[PDB]
Amino acid sequence: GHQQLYWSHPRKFGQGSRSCRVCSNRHGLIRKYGLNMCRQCFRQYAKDIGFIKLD
Amino acid sequence: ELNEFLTRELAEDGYSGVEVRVTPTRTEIIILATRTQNVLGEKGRRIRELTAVVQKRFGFPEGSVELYAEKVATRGLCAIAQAESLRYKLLGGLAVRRACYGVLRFIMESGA
Amino acid sequence: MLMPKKNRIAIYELLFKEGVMVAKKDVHMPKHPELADKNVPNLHVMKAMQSLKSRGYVKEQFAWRHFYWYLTNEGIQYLRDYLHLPPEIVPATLRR
Amino acid sequence: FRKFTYRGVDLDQLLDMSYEQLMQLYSARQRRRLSRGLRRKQHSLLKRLRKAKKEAPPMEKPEVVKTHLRDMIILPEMVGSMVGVYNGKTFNQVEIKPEMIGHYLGEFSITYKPVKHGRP
Amino acid sequence: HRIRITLTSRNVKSLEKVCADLIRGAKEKNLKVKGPVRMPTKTLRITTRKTPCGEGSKTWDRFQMRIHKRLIDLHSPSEIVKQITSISIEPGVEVEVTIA
Amino acid sequence: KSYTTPKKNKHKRKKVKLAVLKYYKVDENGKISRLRRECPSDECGAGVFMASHFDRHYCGKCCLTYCF
RNA sequence: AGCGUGUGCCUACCCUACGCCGGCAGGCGCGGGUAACCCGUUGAACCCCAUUCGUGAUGGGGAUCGGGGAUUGCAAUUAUUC
RNA sequence: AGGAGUGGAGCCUGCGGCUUAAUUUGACUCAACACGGGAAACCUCACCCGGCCCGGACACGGACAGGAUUGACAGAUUGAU
Repeated sequence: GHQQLYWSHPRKFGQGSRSCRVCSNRHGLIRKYGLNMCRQCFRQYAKDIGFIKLD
Repeated sequence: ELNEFLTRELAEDGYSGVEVRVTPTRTEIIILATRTQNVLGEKGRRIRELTAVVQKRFGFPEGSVELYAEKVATRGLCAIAQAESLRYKLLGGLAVRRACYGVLRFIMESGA
Repeated sequence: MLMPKKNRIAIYELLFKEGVMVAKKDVHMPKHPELADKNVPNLHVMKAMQSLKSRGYVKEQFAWRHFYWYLTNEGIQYLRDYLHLPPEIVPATLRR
Repeated sequence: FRKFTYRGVDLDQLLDMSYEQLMQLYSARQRRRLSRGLRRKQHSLLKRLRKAKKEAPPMEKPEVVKTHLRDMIILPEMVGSMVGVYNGKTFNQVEIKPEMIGHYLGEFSITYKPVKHGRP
Repeated sequence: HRIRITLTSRNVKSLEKVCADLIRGAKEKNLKVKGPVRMPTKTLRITTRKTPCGEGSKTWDRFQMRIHKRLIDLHSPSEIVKQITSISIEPGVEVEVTIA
Repeated sequence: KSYTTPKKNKHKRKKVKLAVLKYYKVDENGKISRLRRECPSDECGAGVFMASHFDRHYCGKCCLTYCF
């Protein structure tokens, strides 16, 4: 029963159901407004998104 | 994502920038480079390949995406192209002081 | 590999008609977003064209999660004399 | 000499009743657990666990059956049964007394050793 | 036919340029044009730490986006205002057409 | 890494030589016979064969088990 | 009162007026919002007024602990939470 | 000059130490200690006890359609159909 017990674990909810869409890590995710990455990747690619640190 | 795309392929082409312009039921992506003959490839093979992969990756309709490749004016004023030129100069194997002095002097007579 | 014969040739004429390939990197995707008519995962697809990389017929570069396999002229010859086609049908990357 | 009574009913009375009223005979969490759904999605292990418990040794000490399921609520039908449940390292072989009802197998297998400090 | 057009963008100066050009065009086309309704702008504030690891003085960024939305109302048939709205659109300014 | 526990091995499958002649049996006359029973399923049709065990009858890929 | 946020790609998981049942935690058919329109005029708290308390480990303080009932999740026991 | 405090009381969280089969680890004056956006029931997980699969490509030599191999239900088994 390798096929039916290989990934029968439900990852429907929880932290590991989502991941970073830049580098695929599961720590420090930003889910607000659907960015779906960690803080470092947003800080590195924040200029081309259009977010400016005016304040 | 399109910016990191085009700097992954067009590193040897001397990449500088990207522009996206919106049209009703049509997507326009303008590619800014310096080797405007090497970006097409032989008979426009590679730009058609890039159009096909961006259309299949981003869920775009068939026959609505096209790529225009126009080279940038004032080559010595875009810092990205000089950075990739210095990267390919140091990658082939050459003294770092000669290469940095050459890029510094080229930016200096280029009008900056 | 435990791949059926139909899946390998299926990715083969999908690559032969259009010489481009995009796939998101995950092993638990039950059906391809393009090949949902039949049953094939992405893991078969990446391991098959990784074998094609190791035999030396395609190029490769990686985005965030998306692979990008490109076709070569010797790859066109290999797919031509593997899928047993007459040499007048061309991939769409060359003909305009 | 004392006779055990649970909620006003006797042991054989508890055996010869069903889950549809046994949920109200249980507490709040156990009613929610048994009324959640069918024991099929992950508790086919529980199905075959009560099957292996329903396997009957003869009139002696019953044979021990061991499992990794720490989330098993003690039904009245499995009183007087011999079981060892996994705490992560070994199996603590425990006698099911007629008092287990309303608990888990994790209530009766300790994980941490009781600490005995020495010198800092 | 009552028609509503929305001028939503990220930059504000090109927004003022295209809204002034659209109002001027509706003025010279002899059409009843309403004034530009300025909606309250929305500020995109998300804050994060500076350093990638966990050491240092606890310092934070304040990244900001401002999106401005404008409303122009007209009383006109469909094809003429399609001809007007499909003229000289900026890449940083998004226009969307709605009909009541 | 060799440990104190003994090493387990996988199935080295027993090799059978020309088992197809044990599917049919041929006589001295001109007829063809079926020694074992044929599975009556639709996709598990008229090509495959089915076992002969000591207590049960089981097929190959359609998994229909029959016993007395 | 004021900053806000709100139906998400693989990704399913949104914010909620209104009616009934129940002390309550909560439950069902019902309507809006992909948002200055709907929650919403965000009837917020501290404060204000009127009783009860009277220097007492007290009606201060709510730690520890027993019993019971709902919600989330495939799963709560080393009590998820209420 | 002052105000509000902390340090004393109960509780939450983090660090050291002790126990453990594991109690994963980085950081130790400002500039480590509600820090790693680290509010861990499963994933997270990188620590311990157990068992599967290859997801070991490509090239060489055996092997081989007379068979290279894959999948599986009576019943024991561990943990599981």
